[PDB]
Amino acid sequence: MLPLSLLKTAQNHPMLVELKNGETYNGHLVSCDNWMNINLREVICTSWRMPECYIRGSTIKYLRIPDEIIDMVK
Amino acid sequence: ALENYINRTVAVITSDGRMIVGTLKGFDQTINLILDESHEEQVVLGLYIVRGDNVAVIGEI
Amino acid sequence: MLFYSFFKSLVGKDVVVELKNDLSICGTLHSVDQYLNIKLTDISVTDPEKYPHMLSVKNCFIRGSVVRYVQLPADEVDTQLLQDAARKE
Amino acid sequence: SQLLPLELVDKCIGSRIHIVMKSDKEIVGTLLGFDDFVNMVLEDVTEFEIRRITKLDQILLNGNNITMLVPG
Amino acid sequence: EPLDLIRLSLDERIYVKMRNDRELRGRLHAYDQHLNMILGDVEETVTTIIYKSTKRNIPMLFVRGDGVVLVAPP
Amino acid sequence: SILDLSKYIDKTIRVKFQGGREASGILKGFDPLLNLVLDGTIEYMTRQLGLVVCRGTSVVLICPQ
Amino acid sequence: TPSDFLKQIIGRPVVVKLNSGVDYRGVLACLDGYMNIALEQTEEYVNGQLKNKYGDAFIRGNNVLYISTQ
Repeated sequence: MLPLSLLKTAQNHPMLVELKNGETYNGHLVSCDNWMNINLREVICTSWRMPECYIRGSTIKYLRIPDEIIDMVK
Repeated sequence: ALENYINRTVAVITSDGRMIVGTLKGFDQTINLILDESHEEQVVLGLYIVRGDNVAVIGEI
Repeated sequence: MLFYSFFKSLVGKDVVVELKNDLSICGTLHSVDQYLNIKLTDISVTDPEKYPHMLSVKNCFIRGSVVRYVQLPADEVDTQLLQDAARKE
Repeated sequence: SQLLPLELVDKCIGSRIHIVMKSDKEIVGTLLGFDDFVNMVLEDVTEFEIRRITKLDQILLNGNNITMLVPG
Repeated sequence: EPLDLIRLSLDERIYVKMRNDRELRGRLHAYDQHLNMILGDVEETVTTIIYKSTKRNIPMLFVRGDGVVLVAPP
Repeated sequence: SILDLSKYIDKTIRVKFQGGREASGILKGFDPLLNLVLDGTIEYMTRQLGLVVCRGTSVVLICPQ
Repeated sequence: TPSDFLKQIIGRPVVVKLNSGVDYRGVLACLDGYMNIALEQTEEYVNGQLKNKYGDAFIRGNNVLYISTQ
């Protein structure tokens, strides 16, 4: 299945986003759109604990998913 | 089209010259690849999402 | 929309492709798309040093956005056609 | 009640503005006008790397590389 | 209009500047709005820091437009 | 939009910008394109500006403060 | 308001500056919606040093940072 769909249903899961910047972001996923803009809760960012974060899609390199993923969406 | 590559193992070269080996599971029109059992040799993850921006090159192995 | 047409006229031809990251790959053009993505069959090494880390794999999907040059032979291409079609756009 | 950003740029027209690129460059001059893409017309603009040039007349500054706008 | 004044030089030697200090000279065969290019009998010079390397491609190199900076004549 | 910026307004936010810029300010206004209006803007590159407008198209990340 | 500008200054002498810092002084032949420019102008402002003199030139619109008159 498509990346976008996967995210769309991975709402509420935990994941680890790499930025183009070199920044790691550990959070639980709250919202996704078609540009792959993300909102995450319960966030920790590594060069800092935050409530919520927003990430533009164009600045993501790659997303580490929890291994649960396939069974949780599907 | 990357269709002939679904569920097969692949070589992936990123624009920064890095190299991955994985199972290609999903892919969109923007070349967002959905990946499984990935390795950069140390295993990076069981499931991972990768941006089309980062993809230079896909190879079927 | 023109360069798509052109590449379609290049299928089953041997070409050398140079990507931005200093990677160089010879092969047979098997497919072409709207983004000018390329699919090569029978991957091979043109140069000793640039050539990336492969071997057994014989087929590649190359993202269009990552190509700098495509190398072609005067025989593969009708110039006059090209010219008047370019004028046409 | 919400303050729209384009409205904020609109009122700084005919004022002095600092335009801060995504790079280490900056331009200060009179804001003459702007479009929806936030391309920008400056007048008599000082160009800085953070003084490169004194411009005289009108500059179209490509909205593409603009990061921050600062009235004053 | 700037893209038409390029039709102007078809079959006419051209000089092309690309990102990364490379320069091409060749005969214009084709171009697109993206300023994609086909050239023939073309020599490329790469300046790497100072030395300059050369590369010849007489038959017909295609060039992806996004790397292109300047298109003039030698 | 996926982020409801309405809560943030009158709140201090931390925005990363494409090109290695940090900005911290008070969210005064915003749009659907994600352009912002910030107050008491300090740009970490310490750099102090005032009431600024931030182009949404280079808006790379946004947290609270 | 920017279009009016593009049409106002055509045939005037302009500096066009690219993303890389290079600058091109010449006469504005035309310009489209994608910021493409028709220039055929010198590449050196003066003090730093003139790098090229070319009669006719095309400047790719993605690369342009600005178009300014003197």
